[PDB]
Amino acid sequence: GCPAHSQVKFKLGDYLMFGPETRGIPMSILNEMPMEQKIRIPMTANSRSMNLSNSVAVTVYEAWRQLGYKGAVNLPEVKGSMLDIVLYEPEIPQNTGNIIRLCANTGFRLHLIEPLGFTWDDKRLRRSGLDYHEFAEIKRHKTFEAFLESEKPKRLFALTTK
Amino acid sequence: GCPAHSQVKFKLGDYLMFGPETRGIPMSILNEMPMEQKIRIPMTANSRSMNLSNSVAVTVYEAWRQLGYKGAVNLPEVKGSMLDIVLYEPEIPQNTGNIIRLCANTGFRLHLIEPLGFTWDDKRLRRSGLDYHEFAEIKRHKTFEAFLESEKPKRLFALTTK
Repeated sequence: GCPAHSQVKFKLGDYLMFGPETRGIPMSILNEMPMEQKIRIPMTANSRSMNLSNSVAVTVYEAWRQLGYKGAVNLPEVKGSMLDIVLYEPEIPQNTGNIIRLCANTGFRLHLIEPLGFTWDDKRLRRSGLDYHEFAEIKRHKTFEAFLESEKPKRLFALTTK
Repeated sequence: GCPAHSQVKFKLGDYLMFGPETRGIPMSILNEMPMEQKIRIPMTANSRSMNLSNSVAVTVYEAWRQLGYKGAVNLPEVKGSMLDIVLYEPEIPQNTGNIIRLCANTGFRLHLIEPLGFTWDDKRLRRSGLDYHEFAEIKRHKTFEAFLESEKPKRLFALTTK
C-alpha cells in the first residue's frame, strides 16, 4: 500500500508530482514507479476528494518540516531552493494560483507540464493577488518526457488518490 | 517568537482556532494566550498571505501526524474524534467549504464562531459539493465567550500571521 506523505524521507533533488484534482496521474506513469515513491495522504474510510491546493500544501509543508524549514524567516540564510513541485496537466486555475503562492512562500520551485486546462495569463495571475516575482520563473514543460529530459530528477514522487 | 505548527506537541482535548485570511484573531484574545499556544506556519522572509484553507489543512495534518493518523483507512477502527478545529468569524465561503471537507476526511470536529461573513445555507453548502453528513453537526457559537463557556477547551491554540 501507499506510504503516507510523512512516511517517506525527502531529500535534496526530489521532485514531487501532482495530477489534476479529479483525474490524478495516468496509470501508465504510476505503474512504472516504485511503490515507495507513490504517496497517499491519510484519510478516514468514507472520505471524499481533498482540494488539490490543500493536498500540495500538506505535502510541501511536510517535506519542508523534514528539511528543517531551511530558508524560513528567523533562521540562518540558505542559498538556493528546496524541492521541486510538478503539476501534471493542471486544470483549475485557482489551484495553480494557490500553489504558486505556496511555492513562493516556502522557496520550492514550481513546474507545470502542458497541456494546461487554462490559458497562462500574467494579468489573470496578478488579478488573483500574485506578484510577478512569484510566477515569473515557473517552467512549463511540453510533455512529461520533456520534463524528465530538462530536469533529470534524482527521485520522482507522485501523489495518488483513491 | 511563535513556534511552528510542528513545534508544539498536540494532545487530546486541544482546540485549534483560526481567524479570517485577511485579519486573523484580535489581539484582545491573543494577549490572554501563552506564547507557546500561538503558532505560526513557517514562511520565507518576503512571503505573502497563504490561503486559509491551506493553512488549516497544513495544521490539521501535522496534528494528525503527531497523533499517528488514528482513525485513518489502513488502521484499526477508532471510536472517537481527533481534535477540535475552530474558525473565528469565517469570511470566505469557499475556505469554510474546503475546511468542512478536510475535517470530515480526518475525523476532526469543526466549530464556527459567529458572526459569519456568509449565509449558513444547506443548499449553498450542497451546491459547493458537500454532503449533508459533512456539515449537519457543525457547532455554531454565538460569541467567543460563549464558545469558551460551552467547550471549556483543555488547551486553545491560535494561528497567527505577520
